[PDB]
Amino acid sequence: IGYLFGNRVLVDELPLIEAYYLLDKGELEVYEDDKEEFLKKCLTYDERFLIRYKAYKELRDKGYTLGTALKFGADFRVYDIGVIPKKGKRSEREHSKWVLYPVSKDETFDFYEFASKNRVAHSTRKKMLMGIVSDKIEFIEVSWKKP
Amino acid sequence: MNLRIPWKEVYYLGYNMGNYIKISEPELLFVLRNKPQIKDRLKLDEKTIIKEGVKKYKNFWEIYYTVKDLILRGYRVRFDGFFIELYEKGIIPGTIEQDYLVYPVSGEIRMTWGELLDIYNKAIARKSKFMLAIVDSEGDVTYYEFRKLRSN
Repeated sequence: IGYLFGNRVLVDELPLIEAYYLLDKGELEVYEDDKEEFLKKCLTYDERFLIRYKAYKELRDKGYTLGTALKFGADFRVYDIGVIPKKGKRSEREHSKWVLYPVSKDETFDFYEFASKNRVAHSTRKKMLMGIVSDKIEFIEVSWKKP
Repeated sequence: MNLRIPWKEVYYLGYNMGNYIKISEPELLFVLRNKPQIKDRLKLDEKTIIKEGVKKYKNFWEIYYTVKDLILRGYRVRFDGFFIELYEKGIIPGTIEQDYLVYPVSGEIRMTWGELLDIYNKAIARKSKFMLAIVDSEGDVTYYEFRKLRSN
Protein backbone atom coordinates (compact mmCIF):
# COMPACT_ATOMS: atom_id res chain seq x y z
CA ILE A 1 0.00 0.00 0.00
CA GLY A 2 3.18 2.18 0.04
CA TYR A 3 5.57 3.78 -2.49
CA LEU A 4 9.20 4.63 -1.67
CA PHE A 5 10.28 8.05 -2.97
CA GLY A 6 13.59 9.30 -1.58
CA ASN A 7 13.29 9.69 2.18
CA ARG A 8 9.47 9.40 2.28
CA VAL A 9 6.95 6.59 1.77
CA LEU A 10 3.69 7.72 0.15
CA VAL A 11 0.55 5.77 1.10
CA ASP A 12 -2.76 7.72 0.91
CA GLU A 13 3.63 10.98 3.19
CA LEU A 14 5.37 8.99 5.92
CA PRO A 15 8.94 9.19 7.28
CA LEU A 16 11.05 6.04 6.79
CA ILE A 17 10.95 5.14 10.50
CA GLU A 18 7.12 5.08 10.57
CA ALA A 19 6.97 3.13 7.30
CA TYR A 20 9.46 0.58 8.67
CA TYR A 21 7.36 0.09 11.82
CA LEU A 22 4.24 -0.81 9.80
CA LEU A 23 6.16 -3.05 7.36
CA ASP A 24 7.68 -4.86 10.37
CA LYS A 25 4.24 -5.13 12.02
CA GLY A 26 2.65 -6.45 8.82
CA GLU A 27 0.15 -3.77 7.72
CA LEU A 28 2.30 -2.27 4.91
CA GLU A 29 3.98 -3.36 1.68
CA VAL A 30 6.57 -1.13 0.00
CA TYR A 31 8.01 -1.05 -3.52
CA GLU A 32 10.72 0.90 -5.34
CA ASP A 33 9.51 0.22 -8.88
CA ASP A 34 7.80 -3.20 -9.11
CA LYS A 35 12.48 -6.62 4.91
CA GLU A 36 16.26 -6.35 4.56
CA GLU A 37 15.72 -4.45 1.30
CA PHE A 38 13.95 -1.47 2.88
CA LEU A 39 16.26 -1.43 5.93
CA LYS A 40 19.35 -1.15 3.69
CA LYS A 41 17.75 1.91 2.04
CA CYS A 42 16.78 3.39 5.44
CA LEU A 43 20.36 3.00 6.71
CA THR A 44 21.73 4.56 3.51
CA TYR A 45 19.74 7.67 4.45
CA ASP A 46 20.25 7.54 8.24
CA GLU A 47 23.22 5.78 9.88
CA ARG A 48 21.49 5.87 13.28
CA PHE A 49 18.28 4.32 11.89
CA LEU A 50 18.50 1.01 13.82
CA ILE A 51 19.31 2.87 17.07
CA ARG A 52 16.35 5.25 16.55
CA TYR A 53 14.02 2.46 15.38
CA LYS A 54 14.67 0.02 18.23
CA ALA A 55 13.78 2.75 20.75
CA TYR A 56 10.82 3.91 18.62
CA LYS A 57 9.33 0.41 18.18
CA GLU A 58 9.74 -0.29 21.92
CA LEU A 59 7.70 2.67 23.14
CA ARG A 60 5.02 2.70 20.42
CA ASP A 61 4.37 -0.99 21.19
CA LYS A 62 3.97 -0.12 24.88
CA GLY A 63 1.23 2.43 24.08
CA TYR A 64 3.38 5.59 23.97
CA THR A 65 3.01 8.00 21.05
CA LEU A 66 6.05 9.61 19.43
CA GLY A 67 6.51 12.64 17.18
CA THR A 68 9.59 14.43 15.84
CA ALA A 69 11.47 16.81 18.16
CA LEU A 70 13.93 18.09 15.51
CA LYS A 71 12.98 21.78 15.94
CA PHE A 72 14.45 21.41 19.47
CA GLY A 73 17.37 19.23 18.30
CA ALA A 74 16.09 15.99 19.81
CA ASP A 75 15.06 12.78 18.03
CA PHE A 76 11.54 12.35 19.46
CA ARG A 77 8.95 13.92 21.75
CA VAL A 78 6.89 11.31 23.67
CA TYR A 79 3.28 11.49 24.99
CA ASP A 80 2.51 9.20 27.96
CA ILE A 81 0.31 6.04 27.62
CA GLY A 82 -3.38 6.91 27.21
CA VAL A 83 -2.36 9.80 25.00
CA ILE A 84 -3.99 11.66 23.08
CA PRO A 85 -2.10 13.82 20.54
CA LYS A 86 -4.62 16.58 19.79
CA LYS A 87 -6.67 16.65 23.04
CA GLY A 88 -8.77 19.86 22.38
CA LYS A 89 -7.32 23.36 22.71
CA ARG A 90 -4.51 21.31 24.06
CA SER A 91 -3.65 21.00 26.69
CA GLU A 92 -2.20 17.78 28.13
CA ARG A 93 1.14 19.63 28.46
CA GLU A 94 1.59 20.43 24.71
CA HIS A 95 4.04 18.27 22.65
CA SER A 96 3.86 16.74 26.10
CA LYS A 97 6.10 14.93 28.54
CA TRP A 98 9.59 13.60 27.46
CA VAL A 99 12.21 14.48 24.90
CA LEU A 100 13.75 11.20 23.72
CA TYR A 101 17.36 10.58 22.70
CA PRO A 102 17.82 7.07 21.26
CA VAL A 103 21.44 6.18 21.91
CA SER A 104 23.75 3.15 21.58
CA LYS A 105 25.12 1.49 24.74
CA ASP A 106 28.62 1.60 23.25
CA GLU A 107 28.47 5.22 22.02
CA THR A 108 30.67 7.69 23.91
CA PHE A 109 29.63 11.15 25.15
CA ASP A 110 31.15 13.99 27.18
CA PHE A 111 29.17 15.91 29.80
CA TYR A 112 28.86 19.00 27.62
CA GLU A 113 26.68 16.75 25.45
CA PHE A 114 24.83 15.48 28.55
CA ALA A 115 24.16 18.99 29.87
CA SER A 116 23.07 20.10 26.39
CA LYS A 117 20.50 17.29 26.09
CA ASN A 118 18.98 18.26 29.46
CA ARG A 119 18.99 21.97 28.70
CA VAL A 120 16.89 21.51 25.54
CA ALA A 121 14.48 19.24 27.46
CA HIS A 122 14.25 21.92 30.16
CA SER A 123 13.64 24.64 27.51
CA THR A 124 10.50 22.78 26.36
CA ARG A 125 9.34 22.15 29.96
CA LYS A 126 9.72 18.40 29.39
CA LYS A 127 11.72 15.51 30.83
CA MET A 128 14.87 14.38 29.04
CA LEU A 129 14.39 10.72 28.10
CA MET A 130 17.54 8.69 27.45
CA GLY A 131 17.04 5.28 25.85
CA ILE A 132 20.17 3.13 25.84
CA VAL A 133 20.07 0.47 23.11
CA SER A 134 21.89 -2.90 23.02
CA ASP A 135 20.47 -6.45 23.18
CA LYS A 136 18.01 -4.87 25.62
CA ILE A 137 16.71 -1.30 25.84
CA GLU A 138 16.64 0.74 29.07
CA PHE A 139 14.91 4.12 29.43
CA ILE A 140 16.40 6.68 31.84
CA GLU A 141 14.50 9.83 32.81
CA VAL A 142 16.74 12.68 33.94
CA SER A 143 15.43 15.52 36.10
CA TRP A 144 17.15 18.86 36.74
CA LYS A 145 17.45 19.09 40.53
CA LYS A 146 17.94 22.43 42.27
CA PRO A 147 19.45 20.61 44.49
CA MET B 1 43.24 10.56 56.75
CA ASN B 2 42.62 9.97 60.45
CA LEU B 3 42.03 12.98 62.68
CA ARG B 4 41.55 12.95 66.45
CA ILE B 5 38.98 15.76 66.49
CA PRO B 6 35.27 16.16 67.40
CA TRP B 7 33.09 15.26 64.39
CA LYS B 8 30.99 18.44 64.57
CA GLU B 9 34.20 20.45 64.10
CA VAL B 10 34.83 18.91 60.65
CA TYR B 11 31.26 19.66 59.42
CA TYR B 12 30.34 16.00 60.06
CA LEU B 13 32.32 15.08 56.93
CA GLY B 14 33.93 11.64 56.72
CA TYR B 15 33.23 8.79 59.13
CA ASN B 16 33.10 8.93 62.91
CA MET B 17 35.15 5.90 63.98
CA GLY B 18 34.60 6.52 67.70
CA ASN B 19 38.09 7.61 68.76
CA TYR B 20 38.86 9.50 65.52
CA ILE B 21 37.42 10.73 62.22
CA LYS B 22 38.29 9.06 58.91
CA ILE B 23 38.11 11.84 56.31
CA SER B 24 39.09 12.05 52.63
CA GLU B 25 41.40 14.70 51.13
CA PRO B 26 38.75 16.59 49.08
CA GLU B 27 36.53 16.80 52.19
CA LEU B 28 39.53 17.91 54.30
CA LEU B 29 40.39 20.64 51.78
CA PHE B 30 36.97 22.16 52.49
CA VAL B 31 37.42 22.12 56.28
CA LEU B 32 40.99 23.54 56.02
CA ARG B 33 39.80 26.41 53.80
CA ASN B 34 36.75 27.32 55.89
CA LYS B 35 38.09 26.49 59.37
CA PRO B 36 41.73 27.64 59.14
CA GLN B 37 42.18 27.15 62.92
CA ILE B 38 42.31 23.40 62.17
CA LYS B 39 45.61 23.80 60.28
CA ASP B 40 47.67 24.60 63.39
CA ARG B 41 45.43 22.55 65.73
CA LEU B 42 45.83 19.30 63.76
CA LYS B 43 49.02 20.27 61.88
CA LEU B 44 47.85 19.89 58.25
CA ASP B 45 48.92 21.69 55.06
CA GLU B 46 46.55 22.80 52.27
CA LYS B 47 48.96 22.12 49.37
CA THR B 48 50.02 18.72 50.73
CA ILE B 49 46.44 17.52 50.99
CA ILE B 50 45.74 18.62 47.40
CA LYS B 51 48.83 16.68 46.26
CA GLU B 52 47.75 13.47 48.04
CA GLY B 53 44.17 14.00 46.87
CA VAL B 54 44.80 14.40 43.12
CA LYS B 55 46.82 11.17 42.98
CA LYS B 56 44.15 9.31 44.97
CA TYR B 57 41.07 10.57 43.04
CA LYS B 58 40.81 11.82 39.47
CA ASN B 59 37.99 13.48 40.10
CA PHE B 60 39.36 15.23 43.22
CA TRP B 61 38.37 18.82 42.37
CA GLU B 62 34.86 17.70 41.39
CA ILE B 63 34.40 15.91 44.74
CA TYR B 64 35.77 18.97 46.55
CA TYR B 65 33.50 21.40 44.66
CA THR B 66 30.42 19.17 45.09
CA VAL B 67 31.09 18.66 48.83
CA LYS B 68 31.58 22.43 49.12
CA ASP B 69 28.38 23.31 47.23
CA LEU B 70 26.23 20.94 49.31
CA ILE B 71 27.59 21.95 52.76
CA LEU B 72 27.26 25.66 51.89
CA ARG B 73 23.61 25.02 50.90
CA GLY B 74 22.96 23.68 54.42
CA TYR B 75 23.12 19.93 53.79
CA ARG B 76 25.30 17.29 55.46
CA VAL B 77 27.45 15.02 53.26
CA ARG B 78 30.22 12.46 53.16
CA PHE B 79 32.40 10.91 50.50
CA ASP B 80 32.22 7.12 50.53
CA GLY B 81 35.15 6.63 48.14
CA PHE B 82 32.96 6.59 45.03
CA PHE B 83 29.72 8.49 45.72
CA ILE B 84 28.95 11.50 47.85
CA GLU B 85 26.22 10.52 50.28
CA LEU B 86 23.72 13.37 50.54
CA TYR B 87 21.53 13.74 53.65
CA GLU B 88 18.43 15.95 54.05
CA LYS B 89 18.75 19.30 55.88
CA GLY B 90 19.13 18.97 59.64
CA ILE B 91 20.29 15.37 60.03
CA ILE B 92 23.79 14.00 60.75
CA PRO B 93 25.39 11.34 58.44
CA GLY B 94 24.83 7.69 59.40
CA THR B 95 21.74 8.37 61.54
CA ILE B 96 19.49 7.11 58.74
CA GLU B 97 19.89 6.24 55.04
CA GLN B 98 21.06 9.05 52.76
CA ASP B 99 18.56 10.77 50.45
CA TYR B 100 20.86 10.60 47.42
CA LEU B 101 24.10 9.12 46.16
CA VAL B 102 25.77 11.74 43.98
CA TYR B 103 28.53 11.16 41.43
CA PRO B 104 30.62 14.24 40.58
CA VAL B 105 32.06 14.78 37.06
CA SER B 106 33.63 17.53 34.96
CA GLY B 107 32.44 18.52 31.46
CA GLU B 108 35.50 17.09 29.70
CA ILE B 109 35.05 13.51 30.99
CA ARG B 110 34.25 11.13 28.12
CA MET B 111 32.18 8.05 28.90
CA THR B 112 30.16 5.30 27.26
CA TRP B 113 26.36 5.37 27.82
CA GLY B 114 26.54 1.80 29.17
CA GLU B 115 29.21 2.96 31.63
CA LEU B 116 26.96 5.78 32.88
CA LEU B 117 24.18 3.24 33.40
CA ASP B 118 26.57 0.98 35.38
CA ILE B 119 27.28 3.90 37.74
CA TYR B 120 23.53 4.52 38.11
CA ASN B 121 22.89 0.79 38.63
CA LYS B 122 25.49 0.85 41.42
CA ALA B 123 23.35 3.39 43.33
CA ILE B 124 20.20 1.32 42.62
CA ALA B 125 21.89 -1.78 44.08
CA ARG B 126 22.44 0.35 47.21
CA LYS B 127 18.63 0.92 47.20
CA SER B 128 19.15 4.69 46.90
CA LYS B 129 18.23 7.61 44.63
CA PHE B 130 20.94 8.77 42.24
CA MET B 131 22.05 12.25 41.22
CA LEU B 132 24.72 13.25 38.73
CA ALA B 133 26.72 16.37 39.63
CA ILE B 134 28.43 18.24 36.78
CA VAL B 135 30.99 20.78 37.99
CA ASP B 136 32.22 23.56 35.71
CA SER B 137 35.66 25.21 35.43
CA GLU B 138 34.65 27.88 37.97
CA GLY B 139 33.64 25.11 40.39
CA ASP B 140 29.89 25.70 40.13
CA VAL B 141 27.71 22.59 40.19
CA THR B 142 24.55 21.41 38.43
CA TYR B 143 22.58 18.34 39.54
CA TYR B 144 20.53 15.79 37.58
CA GLU B 145 18.39 13.04 39.16
CA PHE B 146 18.03 9.71 37.33
CA ARG B 147 14.94 7.48 37.22
CA LYS B 148 14.13 4.30 35.31
CA LEU B 149 10.99 4.68 33.20
CA ARG B 150 8.31 2.01 33.75
CA SER B 151 4.58 2.20 34.59
CA ASN B 152 3.98 -0.53 33.65
